[PDB]
Amino acid sequence: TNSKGYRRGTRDMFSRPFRKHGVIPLSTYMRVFKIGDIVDIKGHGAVQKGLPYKAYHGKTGRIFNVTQHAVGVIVNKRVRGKILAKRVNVRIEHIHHSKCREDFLRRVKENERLLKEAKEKGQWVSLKRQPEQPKKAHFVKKLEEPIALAPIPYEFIA
Amino acid sequence: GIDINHKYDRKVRRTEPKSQDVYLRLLVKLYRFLQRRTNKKFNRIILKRLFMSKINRPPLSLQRIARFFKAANQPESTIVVVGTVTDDARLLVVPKLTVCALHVTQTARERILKAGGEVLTFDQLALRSPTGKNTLLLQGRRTARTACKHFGKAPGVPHSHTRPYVRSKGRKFERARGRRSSCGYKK
Amino acid sequence: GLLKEYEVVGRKLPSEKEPQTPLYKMRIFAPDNIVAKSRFWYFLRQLKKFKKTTGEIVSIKQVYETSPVKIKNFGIWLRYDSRSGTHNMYREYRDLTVGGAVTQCYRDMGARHRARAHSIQIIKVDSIPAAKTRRVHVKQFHDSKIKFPLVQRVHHKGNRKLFSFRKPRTYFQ
Amino acid sequence: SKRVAESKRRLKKAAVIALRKKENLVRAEKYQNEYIKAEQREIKLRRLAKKRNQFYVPAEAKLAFVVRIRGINKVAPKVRKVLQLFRLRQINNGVFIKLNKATINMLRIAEPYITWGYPNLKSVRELIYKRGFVKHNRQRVPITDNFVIERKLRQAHQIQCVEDLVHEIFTVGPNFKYASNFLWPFKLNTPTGGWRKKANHYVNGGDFGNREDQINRLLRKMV
Amino acid sequence: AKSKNHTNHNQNKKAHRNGIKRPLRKRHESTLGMDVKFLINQRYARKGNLSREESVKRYNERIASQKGKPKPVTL
RNA sequence: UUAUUAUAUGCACUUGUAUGAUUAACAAUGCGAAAGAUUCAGGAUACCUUCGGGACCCGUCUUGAAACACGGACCAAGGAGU
RNA sequence: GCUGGUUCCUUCCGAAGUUUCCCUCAGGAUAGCUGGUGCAUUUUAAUAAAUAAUCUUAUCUGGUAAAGCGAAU
RNA sequence: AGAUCAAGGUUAUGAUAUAAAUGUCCCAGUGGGCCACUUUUGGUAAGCAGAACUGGCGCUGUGGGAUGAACCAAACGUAAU
RNA sequence: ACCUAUACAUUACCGCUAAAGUAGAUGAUUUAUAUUACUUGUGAUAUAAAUUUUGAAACUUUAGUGAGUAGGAAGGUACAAU
Repeated sequence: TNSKGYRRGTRDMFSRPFRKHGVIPLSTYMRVFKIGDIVDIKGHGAVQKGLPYKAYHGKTGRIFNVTQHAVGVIVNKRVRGKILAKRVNVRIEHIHHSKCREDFLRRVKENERLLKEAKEKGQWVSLKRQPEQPKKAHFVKKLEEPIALAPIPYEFIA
Repeated sequence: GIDINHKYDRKVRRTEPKSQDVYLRLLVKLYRFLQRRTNKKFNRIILKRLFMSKINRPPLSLQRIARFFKAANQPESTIVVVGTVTDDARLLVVPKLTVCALHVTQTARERILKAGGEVLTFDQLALRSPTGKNTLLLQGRRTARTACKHFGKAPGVPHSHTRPYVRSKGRKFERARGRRSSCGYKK
Repeated sequence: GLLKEYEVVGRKLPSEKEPQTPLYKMRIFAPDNIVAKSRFWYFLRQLKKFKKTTGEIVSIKQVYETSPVKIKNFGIWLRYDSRSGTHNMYREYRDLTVGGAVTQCYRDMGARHRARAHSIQIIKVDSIPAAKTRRVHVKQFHDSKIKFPLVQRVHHKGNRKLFSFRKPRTYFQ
Repeated sequence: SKRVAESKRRLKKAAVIALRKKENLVRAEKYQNEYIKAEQREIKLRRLAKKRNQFYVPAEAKLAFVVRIRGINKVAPKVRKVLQLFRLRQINNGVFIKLNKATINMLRIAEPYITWGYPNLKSVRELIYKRGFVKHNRQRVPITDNFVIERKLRQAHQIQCVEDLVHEIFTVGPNFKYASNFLWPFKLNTPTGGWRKKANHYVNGGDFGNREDQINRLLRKMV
Repeated sequence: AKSKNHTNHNQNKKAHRNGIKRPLRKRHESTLGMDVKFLINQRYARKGNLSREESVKRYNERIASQKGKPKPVTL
């Protein structure tokens, strides 16, 4: 008739994977984390010192205060319905690095550079993305084994 | 058929002065004409500010008439204030300045005139600077007042500081349980 | 409709690990152009991996059978779903046009077995000459000279007079 | 000293109106010869690729025409939102849509209230000539001449004539987004002869989803 | 009695009526609850920012007091 | 070079076409008619006559009232957010 | 904290039966929803090199459908 | 982590904008809900009981289902076509 | 084929909502004509006649648009007194 409290229904949020138990690999303490960086939260089930609660595992947000061995992240939590900006402290192994900026930061380089090679030829930029267009009009030869190749059913008898 | 236009398609504003004042309801009649035939944005913000209440036309002491003017480089820019210019005794020596205002307290009219500059109604402004060239259109703070000190209040957040509706200031008046960490809790 | 006939050809759009993917074709009876192009994929989602869009529809065309005033008797192979009962059949009709004897199938298969036409699949349609037609209601329409005096009209009821005057005495002999 | 001023205005407004008409003639002449070299090329490419026994696919279609077909009640808040953003809020409203992967997955979502298909030139013309209206600060101004496209769109695009609208829409140009959002959605009326089911797909019954050549023949009886 | 205690019908139609209200995007944000020095250090560097044009060049001449910095590339 | 198109029509003058939400030209019928008095159109005004169509009794509480729920036979005066 | 009533006409907008607490369960307070009244103003405000909400992209998370017992239990 | 200089092309998916942003009056009412697709628990079942989602009824007339609170169409200023 | 809604569409009208325009009238504007500067040509001057207020709390232009209990706001309306 309940949940309440603080770690309920975490038989699979903080379960370990198949055979990734054991000593946490030591790169997790070695990562550098800055202020304003973006970060994910997967609560690591083998470290009880300040897990995120279950309402923040899965959620990304911006660091804005780093300490000795934990980080104070800003995670958007939807309440009803006024989305709040939370201010969560978590440790390091309950955090990963985002990748969602990482593609864009290589798009900022190239749009700086696709205009840089076009700095000399002049024209023209064509910087912004497009979603998938229709392909074109082709024509395709068989050329290579003319048609039929002809699938026709016979699908029951069984 | 179409879903929708709901609401508020009725936009929200005030469109004539609620003062039935026969002097104010004539400066409006003028300044309609000085912003539909000279499309300045200076003259909108006089027609818009001839409309508002007396909250939203807050007083602006004689020192901020002067304290702003002496932010320099315009030594013949008349000071345009859609409201009241009261008097600051904490200013002692007042610079010679030219003032446009709806109302001027007489202890400020006796001082500006003595310096001596001008005091202008808003029809002498428009007959002098219709487009507002060389003017300084100011307004005192709309939340200067103390009705605004009480907006809005959860004790439980670390940021409220917002002033109950008590009857009286003292101990044994809302000072005990829920304010002190001994009695009850600290809010 | 009347179920025209098409020949609809597929592609598997050509992603770089394999260009030139191998171009299968079908023979489709549909009432219209664009529903022929969606029978094709329902009948591609059983034989090849290949869906849309992982594939294309390269040139289709509507075909216009060869001899529209010969009196060939078709024999169609068929697969259909019952209330409980996906079944093979094999049916035969006489028609001048091929898509006239697939639509002859549908309005008969749909009547005699209740067979709604989304649970019928055509798995062969060919002209079958004579002396291979089994199907007794075909091979009684074979023997020239066939005499058959079924004095037949619709005998339009009644005619341009509702309250007629003349009592229409059908036989007229 | 006024009558000197106005009759120089009045004779330079004449020379600019004269220098639009010829510049909107030979511009409609150039745009028309495109739509003859285009469709004759696709005849030329097929009568080529037959004799070389290749398969000539034609081009996949950009430019749909999307028309709300069915009903303003009982609709769910994610088909409620796509059909707002397609500007299709009434029954028998239609907008022009550029087709990519990113709106086709939106026509998939709003699929049971939409019939669509890819329009003829005659359909592009007859929709802006007979039914075609225009946004002048949220107002629905009709056409009545081609000053009313020359006003808002010649200075910041190069559309000035009515056939420049048709050219920027049949050949889905760089200013497509400006010249579909210029046109207020086409409040068509109810097709004479009718619909078929309105609420079974076009492949089954006949309405919603891609008709894909037969938006032309529907729009005949709708416009 | 027992008809309807604790339902969620009409609860996201309400929460999507005066709608779902993203927070903000504030240029500056509160440093309330940050590391408390850290912030006293940045409150000391904020006061000592004195050179806009004047001393900011000058200390390069002081780098040349060791003819530059050949040695300290290590630590 | 084969074609195609536009520009090179001012001065007068029309009962001319367009465009100012593009309806107006022709006829017929009949006289506001001195007071006196007809013609043509219209009038579910508030009813009676004739037909067609629709059409359950209000107020209330209620998830749901025409309800086999409660109040109300009818009428004038009074009568409840200061 | 319950029953009954609560007297003009048009015009505009238009709900809730949920949350937390209560000797609370036919009631309140409380937030959500509502109207009013403003105000500030944008090359998404008045003669955009920037916001905002369904798809796309990119990237995180999940242990239900299906699958499994010739993997653990 | 900041404070001022130097360089920067065409502003960096699509389609949308019936205006959006924000205070106050946290002002009125409400805090008995019922119905339905798909999901679902108790019960043997129930026009029963209890939840998740979306849409409706409540508040809503009109067209259709002879008939009907919720079904299917469709949402409603006075009229012609 | 065809019949059928208070839906769709084009039009008239009512409201709403959102924009936009108008106030030198000892001025503006016509039509002619006398004179004229003359620029060929078009303006400026004299004459004769003509049109040209609006509770600007008004008038004019344009577009979209209309469900509603509980409930709130605006504008009217009946009664009686100062």
